[PDB]
Amino acid sequence: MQIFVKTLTGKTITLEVEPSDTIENVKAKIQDKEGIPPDQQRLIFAGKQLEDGRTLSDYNIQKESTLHLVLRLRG
Amino acid sequence: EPDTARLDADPSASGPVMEFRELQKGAYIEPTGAFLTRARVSSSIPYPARAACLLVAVSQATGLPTRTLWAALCANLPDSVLDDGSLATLGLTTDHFAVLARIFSLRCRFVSEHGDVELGLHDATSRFTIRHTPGHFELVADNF
Repeated sequence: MQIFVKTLTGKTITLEVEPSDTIENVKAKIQDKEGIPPDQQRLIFAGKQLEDGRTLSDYNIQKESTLHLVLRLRG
Repeated sequence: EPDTARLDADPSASGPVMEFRELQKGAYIEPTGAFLTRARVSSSIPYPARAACLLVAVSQATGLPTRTLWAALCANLPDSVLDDGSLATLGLTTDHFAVLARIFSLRCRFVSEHGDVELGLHDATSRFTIRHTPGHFELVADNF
């Protein structure tokens, strides 16, 4: 299936995923297209902070839904 | 859920795991404060001088003492979030800043090697810009 990822700038990215893809898998898919390492990736769905070890289905994240990508910086 | 588990294991934490956004409501600029945390009187983690470059930058832009900024974090975050095990090695995060913004009414545009992110409160009393490079925070005028 396909889901969308929307960045702070409003850009819309499209990923191909399966319901059992983990949030870590999603971050890797985003890295392939955006070049942002998973360390600097925070993903939000319906206001909830998604965690790496869970799957899209664990959050009931269904086809053609939108995730929100945000930078997390450390130093 | 590594974030939830690390908070549930924290002995300095109380209550259910929730986003800081919800634990301390305020005029957040989306998505400021959208990170999982738990409620705590005050942490005893001493001021991490060698790794407080984030607090130095905020201090320089606002005039708030660095140790005033730290005390605020120690009084509002559980030990697991103040020190995930890499406090001395990797320092502080934009989540720590989201807490300072809520307490002191700050807004900061972070300019990073991998894009920008704007965090803080809407009608903030202090507005500045901080630049991020791999492992470093530095106050700037308004880069890029």
